[PDB]
This record gives sequence, C-alpha cells and structure tokens, in this order.
Amino acid sequence: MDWGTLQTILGGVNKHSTSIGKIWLTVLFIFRIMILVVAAKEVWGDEQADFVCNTLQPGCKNVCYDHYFPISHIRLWALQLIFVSTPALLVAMHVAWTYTSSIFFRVIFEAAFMYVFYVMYDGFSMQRLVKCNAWPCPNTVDCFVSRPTEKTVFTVFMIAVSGICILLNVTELSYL
Amino acid sequence: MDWGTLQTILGGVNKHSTSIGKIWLTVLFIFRIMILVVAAKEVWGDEQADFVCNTLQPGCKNVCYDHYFPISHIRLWALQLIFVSTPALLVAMHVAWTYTSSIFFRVIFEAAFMYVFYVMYDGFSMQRLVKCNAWPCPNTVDCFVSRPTEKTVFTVFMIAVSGICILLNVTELSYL
Repeated sequence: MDWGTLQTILGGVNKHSTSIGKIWLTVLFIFRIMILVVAAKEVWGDEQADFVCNTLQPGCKNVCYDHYFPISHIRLWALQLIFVSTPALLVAMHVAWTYTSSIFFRVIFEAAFMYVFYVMYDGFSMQRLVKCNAWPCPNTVDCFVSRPTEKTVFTVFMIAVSGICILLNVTELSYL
Repeated sequence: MDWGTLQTILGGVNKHSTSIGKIWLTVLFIFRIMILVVAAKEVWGDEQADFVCNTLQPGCKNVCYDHYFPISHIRLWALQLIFVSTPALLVAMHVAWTYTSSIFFRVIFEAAFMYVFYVMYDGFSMQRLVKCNAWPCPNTVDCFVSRPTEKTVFTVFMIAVSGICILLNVTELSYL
C-alpha cells in the first residue's frame, strides 16, 4: 500500500493559544493508520489456526471461536477509526452547522467503541485458556489462545490513544 | 483341543423299528461340535475390526456395533448347543421321571433359540451396510460389515440342523 503522497504547502502555522489539538489529532490519525497497517494482519491476522481445543469434538474449535471471539479486536478498531475518520477529511481545511458537530461526532463515536469494547472484553485482557461447553462441545472443554499477552499490549495502546484523541478533541470542543 | 477319545464297545445295535433317532441325534451332536470348532473363531472370530463406520465420530463403531450386534450369532449357537447338550450325556446309556423329559427339554430349548433368533436377526440375513444414528453417531451414519454372505450361509445351515434335530427328537418323543 501507500497512503498520502501530496503534502508540501503547509507553511502556515498556528499562532493562537489554541488549535494545538488539530496538530495532535492529525498526528494521531496518521499514527493510528501506520500503527494499524504495520501490525494489521500481523497480530490478529493469524488467529484462526491458533485456537487449539483439547477435544475430539468435530467443529468445536469453530464453535468456541465464535463463542468467545464473535469479532476480533482489530475490526472494532478498524471501524472505530473509520467512523472517527470522516471528520478528518472535513477538518482538512476550515477557515471562511456541521464543523463543530464533526468534532462532537468524533468524540461520541470513540466513546461508544470504548464502552461496547469493555462490555465484550471485560477485564481489558486476553485469557490464556478459555474453556467452552457449547452444544457440540460435549462437556466443558478447553480452548487455547496464542499470544494473549501481545494482543493485550496493543489493546492497552489503542485504548490509551482513544483517551487522548477524545481529550484534545473535546478540549478544543469546549471552547465556549 | 480334542474331545472324545474312548468309544470302542458299541457292537450292540438297534433292531426295533425305532431308536433311529438316537443315531441321528448323536451324529448331529458330534457333527455340530466339529462344525462349530472348525469354523468357530474363524467366521465370527474376526468381527470386531470389521464394522467400518464412515464417519469421524469417536466411538461410533463401538456404539453401532453393540447397537446392531448386541451378541454374535455364534454365541446364541454356543448356548443353544450347551442347553441342548445336557440331555446328550443323559441319553449316553438308558435301559433298565426325567428320561423322556430330557427329550422334551432338548426340543423346547432349540425351539426357543430359533424364535428369539429370528426376533433379533429378522429376515434370516446379513445386511451389507447397516446405517446408524446413535447419540454420539451425529447423524445417520454408515457402518459396514465384512463377509455378510458367509455368515448368512452358516446360519442357514445351523437353523436347518435345528429343524432336523427337533424333528427326530420329537418323532421319537411322539411314541405314545
């Protein structure tokens, strides 16, 4: 891939005691894109052949995999970014009803993804072994995970990023 | 093995217009012993590793094997013989309440084994493929058999033998 190949005329800088946010926020935008693609198919890209189930039950790997991973972290992120992406191309150029409502959209989205995330991954963690007692899964069986530490780390990162994103997003939203 | 190694003094033969049965019946006794041991562990002796089940279900071979073969033919025979065996050593020597009741026992046993047999192997046959839909056997699966023709043949034999056994057994039971 390659994303962004024309940014040369940016001599105009800020002078006020504000609009520091847009710097921080474009930086976090670009950042999160890199951070994503660089580790995109490279942490969670694997986790299909990595959910070993101690059994001889047919299918129970698939069963428990959806049971505990309806969706992977990186998708909720990918979405979180895209919904939080549309205000970016908006704020690309501003001076001359929406504009600040773009800022607010950007806030509330990111908030939503945080909440529903912690609803799903309660404990902000990756259990080393998830058991499973699904229908075909004849009793409570065991179902492993690879690299739970890893995924936990990058999750801590992205959530911290979400917090700072919103804090400057809102710190300039709160101009009154 | 070796069974029977002392029979020399049998010069006394029958002269009446009866007791032909005891000849026929001792012959059928000895016969069925040979017939058994010669093919004993040699037709049904195999059928443990011979009940292939098209599946990947664990255990479903054992499951369906008991399902369709609670017990093998040769056991019902083995029993049929033994219950029908005790009157033999009785009638070994006779001239001088039981004696004829031994004959009747010998009849009714053999009859019973015939009936319950056909209850179990209905159709006097060996199906080339028995399906199976047991609990672990996830859907209706297939479960093969080896040498069904063979076993069918020797079954036809033993049942015919049962018929003639009883017919002479009773033909001399019916003396009045």
